[PDB]
Amino acid sequence: TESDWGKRCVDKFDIIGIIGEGTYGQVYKAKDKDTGELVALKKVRLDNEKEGFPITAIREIKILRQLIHRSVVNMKEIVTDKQDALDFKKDKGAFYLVFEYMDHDLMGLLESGLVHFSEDHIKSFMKQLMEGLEYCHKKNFLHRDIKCSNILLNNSGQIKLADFGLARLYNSEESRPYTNKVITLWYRPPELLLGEERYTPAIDVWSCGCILGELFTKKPIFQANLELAQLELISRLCGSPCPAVWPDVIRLPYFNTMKPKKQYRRRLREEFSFIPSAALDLLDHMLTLDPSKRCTAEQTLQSDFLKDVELSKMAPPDLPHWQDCHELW
Amino acid sequence: MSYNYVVTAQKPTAVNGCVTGHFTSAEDLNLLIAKNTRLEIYVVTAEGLRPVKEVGMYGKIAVMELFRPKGESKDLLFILTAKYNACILEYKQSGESIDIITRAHGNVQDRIGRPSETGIIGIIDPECRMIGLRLYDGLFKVIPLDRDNKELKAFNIRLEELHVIDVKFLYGCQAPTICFVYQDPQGRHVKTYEVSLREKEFNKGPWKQENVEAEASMVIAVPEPFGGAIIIGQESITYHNGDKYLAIAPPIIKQSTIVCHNRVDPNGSRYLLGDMEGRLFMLLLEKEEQMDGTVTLKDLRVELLGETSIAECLTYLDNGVVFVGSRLGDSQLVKLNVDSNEQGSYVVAMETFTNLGPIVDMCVVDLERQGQGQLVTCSGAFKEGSLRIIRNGQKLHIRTVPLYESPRKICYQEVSQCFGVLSSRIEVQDTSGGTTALRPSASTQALSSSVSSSKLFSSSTAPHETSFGEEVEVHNLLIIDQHTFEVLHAHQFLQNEYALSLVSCKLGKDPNTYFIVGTAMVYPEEAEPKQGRIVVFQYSDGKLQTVAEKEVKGAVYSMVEFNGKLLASINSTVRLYEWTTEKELRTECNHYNNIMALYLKTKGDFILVGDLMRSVLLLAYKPMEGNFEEIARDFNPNWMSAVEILDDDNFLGAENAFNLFVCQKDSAATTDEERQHLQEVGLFHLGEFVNVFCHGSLVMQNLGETSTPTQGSVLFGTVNGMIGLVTSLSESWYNLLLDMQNRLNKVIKSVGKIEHSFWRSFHTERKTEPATGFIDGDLIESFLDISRPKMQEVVANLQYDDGSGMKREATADDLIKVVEELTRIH
Amino acid sequence: TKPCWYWDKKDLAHTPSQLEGLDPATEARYRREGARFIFDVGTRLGLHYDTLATGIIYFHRFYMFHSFKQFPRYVTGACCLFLAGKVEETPKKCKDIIKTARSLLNDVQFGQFGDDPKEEVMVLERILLQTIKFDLQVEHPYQFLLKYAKQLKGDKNKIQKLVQMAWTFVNDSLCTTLSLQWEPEIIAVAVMYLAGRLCKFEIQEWTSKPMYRRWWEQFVQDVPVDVLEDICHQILDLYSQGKQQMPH
Ligand SMILES: Cc1nn(C)c(CNc2nc(NCc3ccc(-c4ccccn4)cc3)c3ncn(C(C)C)c3n2)c1S(N)(=O)=O
Repeated sequence: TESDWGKRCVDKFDIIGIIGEGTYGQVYKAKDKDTGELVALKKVRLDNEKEGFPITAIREIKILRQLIHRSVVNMKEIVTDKQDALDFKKDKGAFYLVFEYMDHDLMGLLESGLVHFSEDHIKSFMKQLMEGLEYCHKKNFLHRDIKCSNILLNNSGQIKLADFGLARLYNSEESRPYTNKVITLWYRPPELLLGEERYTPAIDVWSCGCILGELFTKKPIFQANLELAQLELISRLCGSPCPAVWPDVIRLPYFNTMKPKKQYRRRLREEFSFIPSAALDLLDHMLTLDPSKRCTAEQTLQSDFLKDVELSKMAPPDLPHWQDCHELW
Repeated sequence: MSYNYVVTAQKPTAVNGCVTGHFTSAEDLNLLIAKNTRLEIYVVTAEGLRPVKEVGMYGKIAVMELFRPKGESKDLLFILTAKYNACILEYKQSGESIDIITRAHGNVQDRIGRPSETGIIGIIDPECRMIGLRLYDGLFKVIPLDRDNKELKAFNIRLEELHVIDVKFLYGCQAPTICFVYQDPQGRHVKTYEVSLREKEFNKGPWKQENVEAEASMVIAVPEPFGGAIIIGQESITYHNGDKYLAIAPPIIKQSTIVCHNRVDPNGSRYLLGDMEGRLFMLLLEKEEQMDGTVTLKDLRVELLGETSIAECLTYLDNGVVFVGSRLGDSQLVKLNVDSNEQGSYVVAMETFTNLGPIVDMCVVDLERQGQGQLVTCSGAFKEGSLRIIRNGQKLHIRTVPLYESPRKICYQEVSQCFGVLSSRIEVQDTSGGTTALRPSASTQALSSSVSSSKLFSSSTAPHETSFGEEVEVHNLLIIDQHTFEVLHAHQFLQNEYALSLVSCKLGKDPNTYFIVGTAMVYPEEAEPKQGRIVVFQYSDGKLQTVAEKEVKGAVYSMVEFNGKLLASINSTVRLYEWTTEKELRTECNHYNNIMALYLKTKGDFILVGDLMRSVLLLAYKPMEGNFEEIARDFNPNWMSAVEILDDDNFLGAENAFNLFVCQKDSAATTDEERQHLQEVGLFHLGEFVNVFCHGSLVMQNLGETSTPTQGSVLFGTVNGMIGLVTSLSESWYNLLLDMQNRLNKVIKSVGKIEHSFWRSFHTERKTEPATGFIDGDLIESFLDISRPKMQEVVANLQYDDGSGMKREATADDLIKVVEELTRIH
Repeated sequence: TKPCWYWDKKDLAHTPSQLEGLDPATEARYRREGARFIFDVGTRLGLHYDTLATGIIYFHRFYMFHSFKQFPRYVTGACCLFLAGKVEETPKKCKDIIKTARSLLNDVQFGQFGDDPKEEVMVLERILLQTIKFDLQVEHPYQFLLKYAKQLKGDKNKIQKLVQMAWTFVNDSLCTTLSLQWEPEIIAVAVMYLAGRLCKFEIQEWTSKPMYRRWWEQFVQDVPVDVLEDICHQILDLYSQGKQQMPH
């Protein structure tokens, strides 16, 4: 049946080429021989035998079989290399996690500068990401590594969220010890920079806000290579962490250790004056220092910016493609 | 790691902008001409242009305006680089010695902002109170010109109008007033603001907003006698000043877009307008005085004077001389005369300045068999299209072959003693239902001619609607003699067929040498073309014969001969064709993991693919199996303009952001993963858009030439006309030269106090990185021009390494010899 | 979409183990011993109760597709617990599981691990994942016993006695094939049902529908009383056979 995963062989897919390498193994683009459906294959190598099957892959298998949303990427099946006959021990073949193939990734579109986003385009993109993020946050799962490198887009304007390698469950009643360096520094929440280690679902909201600003400027809002330089950049725009705006900032492990140059005032509305007023208010709330005062995913859906956006109108982003292939005289 | 060397053989020839002012002295009249990364100072005389000085900057000049603040004897100059480096410069001459003083310096880049669609706009107040900069949409930046602002500190004023087309400071206002055209969903409008330095904000402007032409392009600040502003559009010219409003819509301007304006009469009675077809107009302001004595504008009139070059910027040089700043063709000095000649023109060309224009493609050919390469370049566009033959005659000798149409690709067929050139010309839908060419050109002046009769796409479905006056491109293949450079044959391609690729080669066991062209059928509705042809021609006995045609489902962006087989890229696909004994192309193997396979290069059985967004992929043809194999891909997102293979392990790429990078196989076979990872070992900001990489060197080879430390030679052409050479170094020589750069950086004075490292840093909007693996030949070759005290200061504590001696002290004379050997490569 | 992980009692006469000559008593006892091995090993390592159960469910499901004569139960058990730790985010190094397994197994029993214990376990992970069809997410009676108990209002001590006694019954049902016969929701209800009978409590009185003799219907729909009795009978059989008696 369709449910008996791990038996069907990778022979059934015709490989087109390699499209990435991260977390555990390389990602390949393939076409199903039987159906002709494009798929993406994550090779999962257990040959290391230090800890066997990668736990990053285990999380992505466990969560993505539970999660069903148009804004979350689908795992169609898992398929295997031709296995050694009668030799289960000798067998070192790898598994392939079969995903739906998405046309592009947001980073490459912004990096090549080949993508222009209008206000309406930005709405559809964010509305789907939130629809996905809300669905996940409602199921008590946290993505914990939101990045432009893993927001995926089809030419139709359909967005899906993808890298669930670090995703884990969140219990409100029983806060659990967690891993502090969870979201990448450019999209890291202030709370994690200061050692929170007990994160809320808000951490994923902060990243999406950074993306929101990144959709209007086409540049990540906060870019740094050091955990304290990031805090400085965030502090200049969002204001320096202080007990007045963040009552429980003192409880954080590295609040005294990590201090910004000054006690900067909040300038977000001024520096983003060019953003529309409806998005600017959304950014102000998503980029709130205190996680308890930071808006939720649903609240972003209930904003003047996103509530009345319609799924029927895809509003695909514009790609010049051939037009700009040749230099414009 | 990889080590490479980049040198500029020919400096940029295109003109980015021009202003005229009293920079050197109030007594002198000066024309300041700007070419990318270069500043040229001249003193204008009625006899001609005399160059006083030529300066180099560590930045692309974006804004350049001349201003004389009260208390200065001479005008000062503001310059803003594309990297947002700003500086104020002042002329200083002591006898024979000339220096340019950097009075103020600062980087105006903001942490958060959206680059404007129209780009950076820079203007200066008539009273020189402030410098206006619109670096980002929705923000207006003000640099106040106070004596104490030596760092050019500035503040931003929130601007409601997000999409601004153009802006200028106005004359005759009680407070500094900006007038600008902006665009919102309701059309385009003209609006005014007053800037309050005390309040650091806008105040209500002197006169109300007016709705203007949908394609309003340029804003003109008219001088004190009239006041107000003029707005130039596609079909109409309008004057605005409070209650006054005049609009003239002559039919002559509608034919071609006007993109430049310059003031002829200082009081504003005359302005010069130029258009993309090269016509030069004059906007005349007809004065009507009232008994009160108030001078008012009566009407506007436009008069055609003649033809000039397509001007990005114009300048009137007093007397009657006008400098035409051209980015697409040769710039010019022209005098506007009072009497027309017998042809009806008031314009007669005086001086002509060579501009290699946009170099779309180029090939290196040894025409005279003298062991020396000649670079024949596809240069210019439209009427300025030309073939330029360049040799290292010591100065560079450049011969020009006028084409009067746009050249696209060039290839050389020695067997036929001729060049094959792809060209496109602009015709316009006429009343006959067909199209008519604006002027005769190479494709219409060929000795013999032919037109494709292919029936492949003839059926189609139904013809798309055509409106009179619309432009269309007509593509041709030109056969041009290598000695006379006369158009021997012109083959016109099918209607709505765009030619993109051209090769000359033998295939398979076929002894005939063919011209092969790859085309795409472009329909306006198609985002990406889905029809194309690979056509095989044979040039024999003065006639071009259609030998075979292959129908493809896309655009044949690039083709290259691959060991007797034809390698072609059709959209996302890279394909290998075999040439059968029946003289027909036959597919062999394909690769489909690309977005748009724009560029192809081959060495042996290895193929290098450049992609619109996925950077460079190294492919391999496996002959045992008859199919392609992916060797290694660059996984960093880069938008390619051209690629080249330096050696079996190093591959060179050019980015649309004016950056160059080198990728090498990770040469570590531990994991298949590492081999598949191409690693960007070299990053370098060139400052130029590289359209074509071509192996070869123009230097004379007598077989006696001392073997230079540099090995290999890749020439590249750019859109601003610059020609450069990329060559490799040994690790020992790179370190020696790199250590020397760091010593030169502290010694040589930079204009604008711009750090050299920042200028050459790989820069994209999202990421900024330091240069690596590249030696700036220009910085090194300047060692021979610095004074002796500086030379000895540079060589202090210098040790050669990895050579015959592990540590060797360097003398100033030793390096002079070394650098002089490096100057022999170009 | 998702696989079916529940069989009928009658089907357990046709497991691979049965058809290779193993009799019903032997397989059943081996399942208790194997489950208990997983339970004891993980308890020594301080593992969450869900982690123990997940490993036990993998183990029980495994031997619906393979024979005990070809796969040593304790190696399989150790492998199940190893995987379960990663799935439930309570990971342990394989070497520590082997260390604990050796502590609790005699020399004969540890012989199943062969010359290289770690290898025999790590190798099996491949087979385990394919066998359970990569359906790693598992629900257990524990969460439903609490979710349902929270909706009971009344004497705090009487309800807490019900919960613990039922909780004990859940732990004991892990040694049986009930995990393979009935969804966890039914199990949670069944143990509540059993504890109620033993404590002489009338659970309906604590529900929102005190005059609804069928309190289970508001928790688990389409549950005949019959099902609950079959489950109760099997749990009580384990207590009657052993020396231990009902917790009470
Ligand atoms: C880690 C990691 N996490 N993430 C989500 C990615 C992105 N990589 C990805 N990109 C998918 N499509 C977009 C796409 C499509 C085509 C090309 C391409 C490349 C070369 C030539 C032509 N075209 C590139 C990108 C995609 N679709 C499904 N998956 C997963 C769920 C298996 C995808 N992962 C990576 S990273 N950085 O390692 O890559």
